[PDB]
Amino acid sequence: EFASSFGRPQLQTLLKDALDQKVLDQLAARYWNRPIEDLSPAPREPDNIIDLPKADPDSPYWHRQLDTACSGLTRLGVGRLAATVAASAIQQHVEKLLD
Amino acid sequence: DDNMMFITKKMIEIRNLLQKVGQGSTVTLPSIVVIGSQSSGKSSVLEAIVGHEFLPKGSNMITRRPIELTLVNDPEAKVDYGEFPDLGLARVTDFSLIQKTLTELNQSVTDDPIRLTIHSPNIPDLSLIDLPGYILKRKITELCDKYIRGPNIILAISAADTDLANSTALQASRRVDPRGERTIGVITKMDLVEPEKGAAILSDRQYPLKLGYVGVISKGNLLASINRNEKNYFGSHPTEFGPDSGVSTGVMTLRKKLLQVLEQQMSSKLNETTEAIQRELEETTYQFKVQYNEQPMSAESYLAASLDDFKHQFH
Repeated sequence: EFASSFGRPQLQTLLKDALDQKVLDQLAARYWNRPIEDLSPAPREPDNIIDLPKADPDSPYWHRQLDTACSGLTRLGVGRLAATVAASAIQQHVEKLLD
Repeated sequence: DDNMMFITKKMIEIRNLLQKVGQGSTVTLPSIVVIGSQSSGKSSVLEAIVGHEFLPKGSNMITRRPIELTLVNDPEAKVDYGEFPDLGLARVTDFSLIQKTLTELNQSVTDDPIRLTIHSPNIPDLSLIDLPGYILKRKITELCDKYIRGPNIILAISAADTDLANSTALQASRRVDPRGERTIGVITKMDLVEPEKGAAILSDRQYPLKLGYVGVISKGNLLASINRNEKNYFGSHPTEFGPDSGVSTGVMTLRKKLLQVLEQQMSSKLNETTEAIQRELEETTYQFKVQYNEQPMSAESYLAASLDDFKHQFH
């Protein structure tokens, strides 16, 4: 009965959420600020996200940063992420059915 | 079990490339550090030589600079040959020449540690560094201590004549590693002691650690022979140190343990280290845009554009 119940759009939302969190992973690691200790920061400093809207297009923290962000997101173990997420979903539903 | 040696060799090559990247490549992978007191320091040199093959060592060593040994599985290679990275592209057949060269580096004496690379089929790939052992003396200690602090798989050798407590090697091993988790012990010069003697040393509870201690006597076809003697000697008092006995000894078991520890610890450091490289790649990439518009450039393309401008002016 469960196998007739499960199907695919369940997988849909499941993979779309985990790839969101990976989107949050990329954006932060490539664009945003970092932890704080008394140690002073990297400068950086052309990498200010704020002057992003009213900037000239050929600026990297724009162009190159987005470019490497997408190359990094696609060339990540999305194959292995879908595998393990579908794995932990099916495993869960079999443990719910066992209860 | 080939896949096995291999993980280590891939990591060792990666350790070298981090070591070489550049100025802010503060980043690196750990490795074996080797410390020993004087009698013990002599035992340690002997041991390093013995682990693979004879090499120039001991005699008179200023011990001022560390020697980074990086080894390579040499199956399909039939010649025992060691090469220097700064002396790039040079291969050395007889280790006597390697004696002359590294020991004149020894008399020259910055603090930089010479890198080395040796290929031999009996040797399993490793990555140990030999710093000067304890005996000016303060300054040697200072370098020793600094190297031991960081999470390298350290440790120690100790001659059987000295009390374990008395030896600085294990004593600093304990100083920088209270838990004894990241440090392995070796009891050298074990040939001239009773088997009661190996038993109390090879296995002790006054100073327990993970990875245990390893007792061995180190000192053509020298490899195999040193192997022959280890296989032969324990027969003198087999029950005191042999199979199913709690102690472990001889060079081969000590080596495979070295393989395991090195594969495990390095593998732990790989994550933090890798996120570090992704951060420095992103810094280099962003500077690549702000500076020179990320376009590829060669020296010839630069040279062509000027030459061209000059000819039309001259015309």
